[PDB]
Amino acid sequence: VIPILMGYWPLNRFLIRVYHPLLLKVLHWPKTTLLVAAL
Amino acid sequence: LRHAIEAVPSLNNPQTFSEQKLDEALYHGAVLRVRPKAMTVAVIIAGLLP
Amino acid sequence: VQLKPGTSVAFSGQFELLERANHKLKLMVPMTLMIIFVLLYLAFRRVGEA
Amino acid sequence: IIRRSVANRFLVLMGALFLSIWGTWTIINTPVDALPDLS
Repeated sequence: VIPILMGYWPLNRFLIRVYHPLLLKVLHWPKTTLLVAAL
Repeated sequence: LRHAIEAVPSLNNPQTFSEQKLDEALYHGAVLRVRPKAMTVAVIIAGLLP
Repeated sequence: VQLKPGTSVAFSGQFELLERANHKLKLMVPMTLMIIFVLLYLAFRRVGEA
Repeated sequence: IIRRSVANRFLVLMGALFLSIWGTWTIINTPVDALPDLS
C-alpha cells in the first residue's frame, strides 16, 4: 500500500558535520576501532 | 553501505595500492545515508519514551 | 404499582430476539453490496457500469 | 510484487478503505479487560 499513497502524495547539516571527522578518523585505523569496541 | 561500495569503486582495486577511492566510496555511503538512520533511531526512541 | 418485599418483575417475549436479529441484518446488508461493488468494478475497471 | 500492486492501485485503495472501516468497527466493538486470565 505504501508505494501507491506515496506516489499520490538545519538539522541534517549538523549531523553530517559531526559525523564527517569521526568517520574519517575511524576509517583511518579500523583495527583500533574494533579493539575499543571489544573493550 | 553495500549499494555505495557497489556503485562507484568496483574498478580501481584491481590495480594494487589503491585505497583513496575506497574511502570516498564509504564517505558517499555515509553522507546520503545519515538521514534515514537518524530518523529510524529517533522514531524508535520516541515511540518508546512515553 | 408498588412491589412487596421480596418480589420482582421482568419483561420478555419474541421482540427480545427480533430487535437483535434485525439489527445484525442491517450490519451485513451494506457489506454485501460493498463486496459486490469491488467485484463489478473489477469486471469493468470503471465505476459507471457498476 | 510491488509493480503489479501499483499497477492496479484503485482496487488496492478500495480494499484499504474497506479494511479501515472493518477495523474501526472491530475496535469500537472489542471487549475490554485489565489482565489476561492467569489462573
